[PDB]
Amino acid sequence: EVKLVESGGGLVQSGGSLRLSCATSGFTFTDYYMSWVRQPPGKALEWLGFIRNKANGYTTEYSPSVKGRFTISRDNSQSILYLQMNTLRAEDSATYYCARDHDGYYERFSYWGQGTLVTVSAAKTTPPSVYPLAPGSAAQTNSMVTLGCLVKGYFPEPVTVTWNSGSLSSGVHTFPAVLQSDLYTLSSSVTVPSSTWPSETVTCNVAHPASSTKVDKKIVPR
Amino acid sequence: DIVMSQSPSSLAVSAGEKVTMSCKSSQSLLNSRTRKNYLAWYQQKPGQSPKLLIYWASTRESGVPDRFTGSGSGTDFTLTITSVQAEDLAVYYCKQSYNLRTFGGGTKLEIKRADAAPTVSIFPPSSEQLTSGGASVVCFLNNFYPKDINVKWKIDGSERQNGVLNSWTDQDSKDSTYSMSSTLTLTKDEYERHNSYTCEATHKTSTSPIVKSFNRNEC
Ligand SMILES: [Mg+2]
Ligand SMILES: [Mg+2]
Ligand SMILES: [Zn+2]
Repeated sequence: EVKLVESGGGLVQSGGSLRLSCATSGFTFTDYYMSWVRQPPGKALEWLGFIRNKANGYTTEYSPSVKGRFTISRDNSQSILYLQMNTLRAEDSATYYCARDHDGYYERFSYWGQGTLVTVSAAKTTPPSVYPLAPGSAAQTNSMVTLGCLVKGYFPEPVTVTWNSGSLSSGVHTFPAVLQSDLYTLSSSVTVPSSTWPSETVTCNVAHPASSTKVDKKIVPR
Repeated sequence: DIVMSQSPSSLAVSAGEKVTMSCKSSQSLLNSRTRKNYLAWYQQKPGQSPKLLIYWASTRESGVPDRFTGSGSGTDFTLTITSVQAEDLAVYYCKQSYNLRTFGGGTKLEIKRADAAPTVSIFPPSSEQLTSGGASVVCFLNNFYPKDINVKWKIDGSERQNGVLNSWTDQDSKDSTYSMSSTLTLTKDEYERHNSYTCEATHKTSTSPIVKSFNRNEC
């Protein structure tokens, strides 16, 4: 109900400039402080700064590591939060989260967006090739079958994988991308009942925000 | 600025056991006026966004299990999980709210469990990938424990290590196992010059490798 959605993440070169957004709803925006927090892959959370509420003049505070480099502003009519990043560097590559914050004086509930991923490098944006993984012509093994999808050769991260638009979640393993040169490759497996496949449709849906691409690949027996 | 130190770096227990983890600030987070310690604890399950569990050091946010309790006052704080459940696999972070905000380095909580053999399955290159001049043979190693495991590819009986990409998943939140993915990549011509393809998995659970394979001309 209370939703925080970040966008604007993606690829950018060193020295470059990027602006992130965080659209909201479900609560009266003007009454809350808003925070930005980031997290480099496999590292610790890191507070970047916040923007105060109306009753406190929408003023700002930042952490040293972003001093005079990052700027926080807010569109009070649109209920959107922004984070202006300038003169970017490798260490800035991370997932960026916005969060509803406050004077810790009011009895509140916390909310965070899913975050947007910023990658800093000079590599090029590349859409993935999505391939279906069906069992060999060989014989099966039990009343359950494992199917899969090889999401190969894209840049940068991330890529989101679902099966049958998310209706097939239980029994799904999506493996972390592996970097080989300037390209990422990942896979995802789903195990379902033999009575389900090929009897019914099983499709992996892959999305690549950086390239604005979406691929839906049906797994059909060889 | 306030520095937040967390200990230990990681914990590990079987489902049902109890764990505690430390968080210390470079200064007191006790507000003399509100009589509240501005210390909060967060939980971050893999692939997820941080979730507030406790604030003011002792208060549990509505919806949070009683098994999560926070204590401490001044500079030394503790997060206790009474009876660790498998879904608790996560990195826990404390955060001070006294002056501005700052996070600790986090404490990772892993789950110990009984040994489990991997379920292995191999997939030949798809017809689609082949037309693009490439050829990936994929091997999934699902639901095993512990995380230690070796994968050896063989092509026509001979071992191979050139174009192998491996990837391990985080621990599973339901059953506390691990899964892995191995991908042997070749060009279309190589893949078609050979005939037997094998994926071998060696795991503590057996001295005999779990073997999966296929012949390019099977029927
Ligand atoms: Mg911090
Ligand atoms: Mg699982
Ligand atoms: Zn050869």
